[PDB]
Amino acid sequence: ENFMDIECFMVLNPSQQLAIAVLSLTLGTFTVLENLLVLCVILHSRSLRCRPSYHFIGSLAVADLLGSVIFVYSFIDFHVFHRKDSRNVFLFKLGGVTASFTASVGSLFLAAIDRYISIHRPLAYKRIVTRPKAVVAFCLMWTIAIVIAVLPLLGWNCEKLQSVCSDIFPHIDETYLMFWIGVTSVLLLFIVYAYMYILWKAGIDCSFWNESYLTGSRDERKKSLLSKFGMDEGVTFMFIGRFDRGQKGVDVLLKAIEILSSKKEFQEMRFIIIGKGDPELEGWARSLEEKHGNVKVITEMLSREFVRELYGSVDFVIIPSYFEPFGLVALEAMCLGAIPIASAVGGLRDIITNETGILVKAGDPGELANAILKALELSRSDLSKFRENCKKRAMSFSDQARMDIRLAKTLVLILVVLIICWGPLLAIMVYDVFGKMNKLIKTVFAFCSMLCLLNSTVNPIIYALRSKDLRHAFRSMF
Ligand SMILES: C[C@H](NC(=O)C(C)(C)Oc1ccc(C(F)(F)F)cn1)[C@@H](Cc1ccc(Cl)cc1)c1cccc(C#N)c1
Repeated sequence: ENFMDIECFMVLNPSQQLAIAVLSLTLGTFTVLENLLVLCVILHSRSLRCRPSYHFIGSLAVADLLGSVIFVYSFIDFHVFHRKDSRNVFLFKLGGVTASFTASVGSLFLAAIDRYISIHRPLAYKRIVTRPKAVVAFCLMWTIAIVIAVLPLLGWNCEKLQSVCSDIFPHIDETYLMFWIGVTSVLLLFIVYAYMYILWKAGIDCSFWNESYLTGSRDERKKSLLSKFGMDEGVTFMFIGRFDRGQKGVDVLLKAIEILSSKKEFQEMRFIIIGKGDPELEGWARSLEEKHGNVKVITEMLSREFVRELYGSVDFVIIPSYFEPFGLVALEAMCLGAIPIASAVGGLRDIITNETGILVKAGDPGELANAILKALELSRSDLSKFRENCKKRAMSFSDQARMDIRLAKTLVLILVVLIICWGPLLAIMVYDVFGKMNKLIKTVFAFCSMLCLLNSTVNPIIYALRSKDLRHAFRSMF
């Protein structure tokens, strides 16, 4: 019942032991060293240590140290001095490794929130994820992890319970594992949805959402567009988005157009409503079209390059959202000098300032209907400054997001590697508890074990490869 006995898992040559013993210490010590080094680096760096976005690195590196140091201690403690492990020492050793894995998952979860918020709320992030808060998140996350890991030492082992002990690990209760694997498994799933959501929905293409693809005068482009829809020249508001309830507020906008409809000012305005969803709001929106010929609806799926021609041409872009994950429409629109009239939600709060657009109360056709009116009076002066102000700000945001989406991808990589190393092993462990174990499989377990250590090796290296800032902070020493 000794920890890290490869021998209950397979019989070895003296050669293979020799080989393994050498790959083990040399790798183990190596992996201990580089993860120390990672720590000694971020802790000497003012920049790194107490920046929230890089807090997971410090957390992974104690996570990788915890397991690697326990690998190498346990190995020495067994194979060199031949001390043998009591229940509680064994359990403390295993508690060390689970704790490390939990904390790894803990760190990617807390990082994944850090990334969402950094892109969801680019300004407000800096006051939402603050240094003291960041630390308290990590401490809690670590104490939970440590707490879950010590449970077997307080009696949730199979010994103090007398319940079926696992085939795989001595001194431990099988369904305690299931708890521990399940917590971590589901939490992995949410971390993956999370990162995926961020990566499919976040940011824009600054190579494509760019004024420079358009030739001419805005006026000329506007007039040409407007005649393509057989309307005369007139202030042109665009909506593009899902037709739906309580999400992208085309229902709010269709209310606002009926408010204005009677006004004299309305005949001065032009509405281009683009999108699809509810058959009802389409029915409604189509009726407003056949009612007024200064309204124009498009459910026909539209060319992205045309949507850029639109952003390039219309005066205002109307974003009546109840919810806006990453404010893409706004950012694209403004990049091309469309001034945004938008609900004051998510990042729209951070993005639109008083010198770049108009904000309203979500859900309110009256606050919108007036916005539009203020926007039609605003358009009696010149809007060049506004569209210019819009362009840069959006650029700034677009870039910041490109940075923060990069740090996100690093963490996806770190995740993918982490699922890869540990994925097989937990599958096997679940497989072990449930069902029946083999004696081949028992070996590919022991083999897969080492990928736990391997993961701890490669994490420091991709920090190194993937973040200049880590790299530069390390050169600050020598
Ligand atoms: C490599 C360890 N595997 C084993 O102890 C078993 C499963 C007996 O197989 C082996 C396989 C190889 C070795 C050897 F000789 F290379 F060190 C020792 N044991 C594994 C055991 C393990 C325990 C708990 C979890 Cl959740 C995962 C793996 C472990 C031990 C200590 C630190 C880390 C890390 N990072 C990983």
